[PDB]
Amino acid sequence: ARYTGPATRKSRRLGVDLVGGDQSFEKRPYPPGQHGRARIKESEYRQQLQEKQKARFSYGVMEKQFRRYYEEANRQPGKTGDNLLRILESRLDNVVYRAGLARTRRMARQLVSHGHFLVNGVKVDIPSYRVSQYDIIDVKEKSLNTLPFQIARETAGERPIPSWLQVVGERQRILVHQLPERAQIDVPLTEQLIVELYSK
Amino acid sequence: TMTDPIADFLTRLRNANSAYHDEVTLPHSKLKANIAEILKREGYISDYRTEDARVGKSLVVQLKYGPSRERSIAGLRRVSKPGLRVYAKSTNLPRVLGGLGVAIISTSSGLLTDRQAARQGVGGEVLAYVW
Amino acid sequence: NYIERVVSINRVSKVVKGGRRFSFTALVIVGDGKGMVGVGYGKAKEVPAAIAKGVEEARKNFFRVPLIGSTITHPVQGEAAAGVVMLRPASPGTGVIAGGAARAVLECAGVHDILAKSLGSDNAINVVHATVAALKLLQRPEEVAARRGLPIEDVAPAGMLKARRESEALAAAAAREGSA
Amino acid sequence: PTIQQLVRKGRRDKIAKVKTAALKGSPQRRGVCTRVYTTTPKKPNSALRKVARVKLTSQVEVTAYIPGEGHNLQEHSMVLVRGGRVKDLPGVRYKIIRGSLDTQGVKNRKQARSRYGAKKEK
RNA sequence: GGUGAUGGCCUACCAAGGCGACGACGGGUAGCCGGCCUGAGAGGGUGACCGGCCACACUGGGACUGAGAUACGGCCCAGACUCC
RNA sequence: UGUAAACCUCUUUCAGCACAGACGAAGCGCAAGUGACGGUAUGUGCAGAAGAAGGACCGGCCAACUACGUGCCAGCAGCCGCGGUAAUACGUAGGGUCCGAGCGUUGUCCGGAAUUACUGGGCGUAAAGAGCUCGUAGGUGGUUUGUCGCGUUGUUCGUGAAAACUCA
RNA sequence: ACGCAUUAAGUACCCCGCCUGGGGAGUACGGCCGCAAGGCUAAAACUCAAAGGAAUUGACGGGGGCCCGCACAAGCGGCGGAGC
Ligand SMILES: [Mg+2]
Ligand SMILES: [Mg+2]
Ligand SMILES: [Mg+2]
Ligand SMILES: [Mg+2]
Ligand SMILES: [Mg+2]
Ligand SMILES: [Mg+2]
Ligand SMILES: [Mg+2]
Ligand SMILES: [Mg+2]
Ligand SMILES: [Mg+2]
Ligand SMILES: [Mg+2]
Ligand SMILES: [Mg+2]
Ligand SMILES: [Mg+2]
Ligand SMILES: [Mg+2]
Ligand SMILES: [Mg+2]
Ligand SMILES: [Mg+2]
Ligand SMILES: [Mg+2]
Ligand SMILES: [Mg+2]
Ligand SMILES: [Mg+2]
Ligand SMILES: [Mg+2]
Ligand SMILES: [Mg+2]
Ligand SMILES: [Mg+2]
Ligand SMILES: [Mg+2]
Ligand SMILES: [Mg+2]
Ligand SMILES: [Mg+2]
Ligand SMILES: [Mg+2]
Ligand SMILES: [Mg+2]
Ligand SMILES: [Mg+2]
Ligand SMILES: [Mg+2]
Ligand SMILES: [Mg+2]
Ligand SMILES: [Mg+2]
Ligand SMILES: [Mg+2]
Ligand SMILES: [Mg+2]
Ligand SMILES: [Mg+2]
Ligand SMILES: [Mg+2]
Ligand SMILES: [Mg+2]
Ligand SMILES: [Mg+2]
Ligand SMILES: [Mg+2]
Ligand SMILES: [Mg+2]
Ligand SMILES: [Mg+2]
Ligand SMILES: [Mg+2]
Ligand SMILES: [Mg+2]
Ligand SMILES: [Mg+2]
Ligand SMILES: [Mg+2]
Ligand SMILES: [Mg+2]
Ligand SMILES: [Mg+2]
Ligand SMILES: [Mg+2]
Ligand SMILES: [Mg+2]
Ligand SMILES: [Mg+2]
Ligand SMILES: [Mg+2]
Ligand SMILES: [Mg+2]
Ligand SMILES: [Mg+2]
Ligand SMILES: [Mg+2]
Ligand SMILES: [Mg+2]
Repeated sequence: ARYTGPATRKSRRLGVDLVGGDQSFEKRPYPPGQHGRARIKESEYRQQLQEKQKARFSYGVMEKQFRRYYEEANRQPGKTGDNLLRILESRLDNVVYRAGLARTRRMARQLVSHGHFLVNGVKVDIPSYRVSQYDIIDVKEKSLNTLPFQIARETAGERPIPSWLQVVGERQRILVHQLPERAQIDVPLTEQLIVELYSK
Repeated sequence: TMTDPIADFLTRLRNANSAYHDEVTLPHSKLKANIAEILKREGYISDYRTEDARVGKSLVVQLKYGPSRERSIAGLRRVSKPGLRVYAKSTNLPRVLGGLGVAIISTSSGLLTDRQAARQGVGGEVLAYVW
Repeated sequence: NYIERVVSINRVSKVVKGGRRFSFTALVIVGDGKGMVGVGYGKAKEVPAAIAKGVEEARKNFFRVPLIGSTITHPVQGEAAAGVVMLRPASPGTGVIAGGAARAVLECAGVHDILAKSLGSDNAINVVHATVAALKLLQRPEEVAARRGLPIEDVAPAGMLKARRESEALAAAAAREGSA
Repeated sequence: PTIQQLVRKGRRDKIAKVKTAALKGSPQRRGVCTRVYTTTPKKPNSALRKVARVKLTSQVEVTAYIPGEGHNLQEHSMVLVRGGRVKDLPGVRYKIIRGSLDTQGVKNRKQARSRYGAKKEK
């Protein structure tokens, strides 16, 4: 199941922008609640939980399968933090969101659930696809005729496509080439506290 | 009862390092001589020697200290002792200070350092963890 | 840029003829992020003064711990004060794992991969004392070779030799990036 | 302890101080009430609580604590019992779930409804 | 003498010994193991399923059949249970 | 409370209704045919945001606070402890937190427990050296001269079932 | 921690006794010894969420040294008797 309640509540309580263009946040950064002014006592667990929640709702990932993320990252021989960030950025949802074919990660998930795309010529209608390397992601004719996808493809003029990701032309073919690196990704927050909380 | 000459020698070395001595006198033995071989070639004892005494041959140990008075050997603990004896396989050779230390291993060739044993693939009994 | 982390604000009281007099004492650690550790514990009559004295004490009492890459060199048996603490360098991304005071001091020092496990009498002050003692008990391979009259290749394993080489290259790249 | 002593004697681990003797290792036992009465907690906390003496399928006579605010329990009422300590009552070590068998959850509850077994509003 | 096969498997006679404090025999517990849970680790717990073995077939015994019987729905006897 | 809500556009996965529709069978027959699962899995169409969210916690540990109602009662509760009229700890409300088609309670087992201390405990008083000796068995050995190598590691092929874990 | 500080609690080595929160209780049952008083070996249940160690300041002490006040002693005059 996904989140059906308000989405701006998340940013308001979290104290940082999630989508990026929040007028309501900039109008009132204080987290909701009749006591959004009470001073918050320092707590290492508190901050670890804060970081965990922010990352989880930022990526739309469910709690259990993101624990699965963390354990899988431990399993891989590389460093746990960058392994986790790699495996969570590999999400087809994040791929479409950051390739300019989805305005928001939630909309990418909605479209994938609708099943309007072809991956390597095989129909797929699952959000959490594992986008390997060298792969190719397509979009099919009914998706093309769909209006909002057209708008997104002409609106992909935001923060430019990251290094390993790129779009080749009007058909919007997305292909990944090399290994994303933490420094170039510059995904926000620090994996230190996430790994600490899950190693608790 | 001098029921562990190796332990007594190592205790004398560390105690002399603590008391800031220069020479330590001990009864001489073949095991003492070869262990001195090991430590001197590793560079922990400035130099040993074997002399003659009233009854039996002995040995004197010459240590070094770091240029700023620094102690040469920080800690000394025996591992394989009468009663509790410890051995190791070719793969499970002990690691001391992540390689920064030297563990004295008895292998077929004799007593060689941890790196020598690891490169040769041979193993045996680890004598003392010297740091 | 320096780091200050509140670890333990405590309430104390003293008794004289009229009754009980309450008091405050606090402990705080300061570090630069490259391996400089500073602790300060002080008493005061209220939280702001206590923190001020703690920061002053931390600035006064400093220390420098040579780190390798982004992790400690070898495992440290931190025995002192009343607690027992052991440390183990870690691989990257794993983080610096320990208890409260241990993490306070370590994140102040700036490390990012280490393992620690408090082994009895975890009182924060004694724990921090033991962490500092262990941290100062570390050894630098270059100085070890210098003392033993032995050279770097023969003293230090090839693994950490390559690790130090890569760390040096990364530091040079960072310096070039900053200067440019 | 020297190594020879260790070999001679063997190392004995702690024997577990098992709590909740009644269920004999079970997560649940069913019982029938024998009496309903009241008792006064220890000195630090004074009150008038409601405790029930129940016969168990395991034939053990142990009191149980009555949750909530109102109850419909009269002598000879089949009940369900769970495990839990109680500090105010020294001779009490069991609760009595509400909303099962003949014990229903106290009416007028909407917060923490699940713990006491109450239905929704409509 | 007996067993598909050596052997107190069974019989007769000789000798008094054998097992015992590096725990006999006694008592309570319980199918063993590859494994499952935990733990960095050693280690602790534990034996769900699958699987490798063991033992059981209302309770106690015995034997026939054959290359193959603890013979579950094969046999006989005794007790209990139910029924004609 | 809240971009929440109604609102204007959209796709409508999955359920609903229909069409096509597999393989699971170089398998068997000297026969022409052999599929329960299932007329399902799976594709293609039809109208519709239309059929779809709850549970625990919010005194410190412990990320989540305020007012309303009774005040040593009625009660909470994991330990500390919370009510003797103005409770962030009871109940009600809102608001917030965690989680989520599952959410809590309970109970068994490991952990932190280095709280049975081999790794890796202590013995002055906190719990512990017996009251002190000789000394059997066991446990242990002050030196070098000598072989057999049974303690030992040394390597070569030679066993370690499948299944489970770790790598691709 | 008080403290030990070569006649160690230091740094080691070899062996042996012993302990794992407080009551219960070194007691109940049992075995052994004793002529006995009792001794030796050594339990569980239930209850408590603390008991204990060295040390900091108070407070107090029919504990010590140095100090001061109609505090005591030496004086007058008094109230507690009666009415008011
Ligand atoms: Mg963990
Ligand atoms: Mg010799
Ligand atoms: Mg040892
Ligand atoms: Mg020590
Ligand atoms: Mg000291
Ligand atoms: Mg402790
Ligand atoms: Mg603790
Ligand atoms: Mg014969
Ligand atoms: Mg025989
Ligand atoms: Mg015969
Ligand atoms: Mg059996
Ligand atoms: Mg196993
Ligand atoms: Mg472990
Ligand atoms: Mg273990
Ligand atoms: Mg088993
Ligand atoms: Mg099988
Ligand atoms: Mg099986
Ligand atoms: Mg077999
Ligand atoms: Mg049978
Ligand atoms: Mg049979
Ligand atoms: Mg049968
Ligand atoms: Mg039958
Ligand atoms: Mg077919
Ligand atoms: Mg065919
Ligand atoms: Mg489909
Ligand atoms: Mg369809
Ligand atoms: Mg609650
Ligand atoms: Mg909180
Ligand atoms: Mg809180
Ligand atoms: Mg009130
Ligand atoms: Mg409440
Ligand atoms: Mg809420
Ligand atoms: Mg546990
Ligand atoms: Mg221990
Ligand atoms: Mg004592
Ligand atoms: Mg004693
Ligand atoms: Mg005695
Ligand atoms: Mg050989
Ligand atoms: Mg071989
Ligand atoms: Mg083999
Ligand atoms: Mg295989
Ligand atoms: Mg595993
Ligand atoms: Mg002494
Ligand atoms: Mg001692
Ligand atoms: Mg006890
Ligand atoms: Mg006793
Ligand atoms: Mg007796
Ligand atoms: Mg006795
Ligand atoms: Mg004391
Ligand atoms: Mg004093
Ligand atoms: Mg007078
Ligand atoms: Mg008068
Ligand atoms: Mg008068």
